[PDB]
Amino acid sequence: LSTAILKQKNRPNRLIVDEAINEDNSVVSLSQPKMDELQLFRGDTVLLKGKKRREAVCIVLSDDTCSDEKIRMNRVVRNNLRVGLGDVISIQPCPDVKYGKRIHVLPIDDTVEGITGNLFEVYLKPYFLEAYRPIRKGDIFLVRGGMRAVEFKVVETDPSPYCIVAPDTVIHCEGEPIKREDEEESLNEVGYDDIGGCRKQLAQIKEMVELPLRHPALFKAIGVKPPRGILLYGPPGTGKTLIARAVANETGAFFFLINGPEIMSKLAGESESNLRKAFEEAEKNAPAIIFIDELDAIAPKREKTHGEVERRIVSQLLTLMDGLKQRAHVIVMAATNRPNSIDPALRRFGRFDREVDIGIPDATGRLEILQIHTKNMKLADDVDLEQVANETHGHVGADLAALCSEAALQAIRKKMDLIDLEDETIDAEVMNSLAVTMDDFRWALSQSNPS
Amino acid sequence: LSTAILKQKNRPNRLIVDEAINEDNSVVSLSQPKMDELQLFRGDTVLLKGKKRREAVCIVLSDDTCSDEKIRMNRVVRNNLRVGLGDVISIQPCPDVKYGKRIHVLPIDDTVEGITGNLFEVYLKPYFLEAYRPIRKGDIFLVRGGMRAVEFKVVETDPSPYCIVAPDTVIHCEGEPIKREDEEESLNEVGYDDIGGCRKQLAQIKEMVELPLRHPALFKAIGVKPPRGILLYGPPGTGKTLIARAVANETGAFFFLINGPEIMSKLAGESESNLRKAFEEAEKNAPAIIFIDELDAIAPKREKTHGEVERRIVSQLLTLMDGLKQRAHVIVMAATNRPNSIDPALRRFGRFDREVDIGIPDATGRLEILQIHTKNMKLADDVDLEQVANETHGHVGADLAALCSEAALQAIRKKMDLIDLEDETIDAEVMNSLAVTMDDFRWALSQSNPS
Ligand SMILES: Nc1ncnc2c1ncn2[C@@H]1O[C@H](COP(=O)(O)OP(=O)(O)OP(O)(O)=S)[C@@H](O)[C@H]1O
Ligand SMILES: Nc1ncnc2c1ncn2[C@@H]1O[C@H](COP(=O)(O)OP(=O)(O)OP(O)(O)=S)[C@@H](O)[C@H]1O
Ligand SMILES: [Mg+2]
Repeated sequence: LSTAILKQKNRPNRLIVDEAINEDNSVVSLSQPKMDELQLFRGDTVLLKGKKRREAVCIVLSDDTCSDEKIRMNRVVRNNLRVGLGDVISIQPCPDVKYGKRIHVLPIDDTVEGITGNLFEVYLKPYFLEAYRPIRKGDIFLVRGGMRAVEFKVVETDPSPYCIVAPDTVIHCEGEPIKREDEEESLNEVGYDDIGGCRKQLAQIKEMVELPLRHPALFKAIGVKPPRGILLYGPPGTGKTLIARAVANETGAFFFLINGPEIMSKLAGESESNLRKAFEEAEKNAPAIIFIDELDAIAPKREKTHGEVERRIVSQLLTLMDGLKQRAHVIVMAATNRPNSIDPALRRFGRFDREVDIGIPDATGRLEILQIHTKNMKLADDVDLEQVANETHGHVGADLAALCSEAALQAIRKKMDLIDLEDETIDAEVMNSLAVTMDDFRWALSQSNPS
Repeated sequence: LSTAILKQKNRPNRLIVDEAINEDNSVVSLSQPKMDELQLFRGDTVLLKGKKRREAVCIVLSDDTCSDEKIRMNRVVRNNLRVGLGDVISIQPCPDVKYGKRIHVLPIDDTVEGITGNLFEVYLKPYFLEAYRPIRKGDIFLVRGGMRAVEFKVVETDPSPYCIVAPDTVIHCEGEPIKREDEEESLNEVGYDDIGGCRKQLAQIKEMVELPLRHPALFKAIGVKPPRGILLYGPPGTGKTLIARAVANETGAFFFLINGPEIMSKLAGESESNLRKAFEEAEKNAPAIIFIDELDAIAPKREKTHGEVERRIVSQLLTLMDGLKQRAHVIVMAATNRPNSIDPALRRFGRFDREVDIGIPDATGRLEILQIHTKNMKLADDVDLEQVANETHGHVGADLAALCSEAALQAIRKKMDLIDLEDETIDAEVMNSLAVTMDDFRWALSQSNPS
């Protein structure tokens, strides 16, 4: 009823992802009635939108085994859009695309051990030649070259974000191999799907932050000024920083992060300077979000704080907050676990005058969190997460994450005699048999702890 | 059950050390069935791993008087491996060894008083000539030269850590004699065998620190992020610093020590600089451990601390803790005797979110501690350490060490009339007759003190 903003809404161009029959990295398939509905001719360059602000440029073709409201794409495209089979995606016409001038690609390290020969000659040239491939900056793509398959990242493009790779396009693969861990920590990146039992609050954040920045016209038309300071509060480990990361990755707005301790660690004056630089940067760049994490570190009650520099910072912040005129289109978000220790001046009208309580999860919420945490864990049949959700009365997300870590450590302990600390590598069979059992969770539960 | 990680496990190449029949420094002996089991031909160069990350390179020969699961090696090899008879060692094939280019050896000072003549001509040349000896950097080896025996240290090698000494190999013995006290303070170096009544906890430290650094694949395969901040706590004198020294000497990881007071002793800003330098160094160097000893010195509750530089340091630390991304492979360990005085921000998820309680030893633990302390003491038949363990209720390791020191002082007092404070040297007979009696311990016990 209030939650209405979160609802997906059906559109002509909003389609479900199905497995591809055409296994090319550049190709997406649609049913013929759907192509006509969207005025898409065969072989047109299209823009697809996935989760966490991710995009891919593809060339569209007609398929008959494909349903009307479905789209077919391989793993490579699904990866780039950070989507799995069943997720909804946007499809957009894209006749804007320039022919590429210069691109910069690099291989992923672990998929490149043994023989250089020539990476461009063996792999990239046969992949691109006369194919007129659309590629986007940040794409990870797989190429076979007789022997095996190498993954490459698009690091740079000379036409702004995306281009067509013509014979003209100079293909550079100069630098060091891109580290596996870099790109896995890039897949790691937090989205709204990684945040559990916070539906009501996520809806509030989209209302107060996302809505007025993407559609200022609504608030201006109705005759209402958008609130400009939103403060997330709640007990330690409920998900504030996690939401911070999610927003950063999920928004159309330019995002600027400030960590409380990161500011207070700096020299006298050089801290006030970074604060100004943050606000000046946000004002300069588009509709923007400034996230002040751990606000109580920078803005405690001016009455009860010893240092002159510490008092000067609170004053610096207040001045910045009021320094933004309406037409700046900058919203300031902040998170704390002790809201009662922040200077009341900052919680006045026009400053942080809106509050979102990220509280303790209910039984239902805990279940969401356990499902979110265990999505990469190997679990057994007998593991009942609903059971674990109910037995965790005082637990917040951080306690549940830790519980999952200790359940997993127990399963490692059960496999100990087949493992030793001294050998270089762990046995292959032992690695595959690793499942976290219900019994492990009951051991984790017996050890667990509140607040 | 939980202690499973500490268990040693039987392997084909894990052998018990027996006394050698072949008394050459370069030679180890095995039974003929065991050499076939490990595909080791006669006279192959082998790598031996001992305690405290110690290694020796030997040439392997077949022995018949030797049992299947035993290895024969002299005192020189046992010293270099820091093992006594009955300890288990690894044996590894080693066909990698290059011929040496340049080696640097130096004599141990107290074994070299009177006549230089020439050390290479009299000692080293006849020891190495046509022998093709494997040697490792850091090896201490004894050589006889007609008259007497001189100990030498391998200070440097031109092929990286170990090489074969061929006729080509230039043998330098240039510098000052290596000091006895330095090499005895090197044997002094603390390992896991020097820490008593702490089995459960050592298992915890190996789980949380050693296992994720040596085997990150396990945690990544199971789908779990390894905890990155471990805090040792407990009353004064329980063995925290002792464990820190043990870990430093025992791990495969690069180790960096930070002492609380050592940091706070520095000029404003130059202390923050050293904290950064420690993290940048640890990030630069392999899998790494950073040990912040006496944490409560640098990180007290920001709420109750007077100086601006003191507040700025806690902020500097928090930022660094969060500054490590998952893929850094750096665990931070810390020790304190007042855990409740640390800023709670530091003890949150992602920071020092794991705790190891080094508490008061039980009766069994005290006995372990007494056995570890008195391993170099001269004791009498009537000394019952089990009796002493039982009468020491409130005692921690530091109290027990102190008790041992006072017991020994009492035995010195018993010998006083045959000693005087004025004479240059103490009589030789008086030195040998020194034994610490049970009576001395009962005097020590009479004087003892809790907490
Ligand atoms: N509601 C939640 N949904 C999913 N995961 C969560 C949630 N809350 C906590 N977690 C997990 O716990 C971890 C720590 O939570 P944080 O986001 O750091 O909590 P926090 O609210 O920022 O705590 P403070 O106030 O900084 S002590 C996250 O990385 C998540 O893995
Ligand atoms: N568990 C133990 N096993 C063997 N010796 C110990 C043990 N605990 C203490 N000792 C001895 O007592 C000495 C002092 O112990 P420390 O390791 O300094 O204690 P600590 O826990 O670091 O105390 P704080 O908190 O720094 S006052 C050590 O050098 C050991 O000789
Ligand atoms: Mg947080």
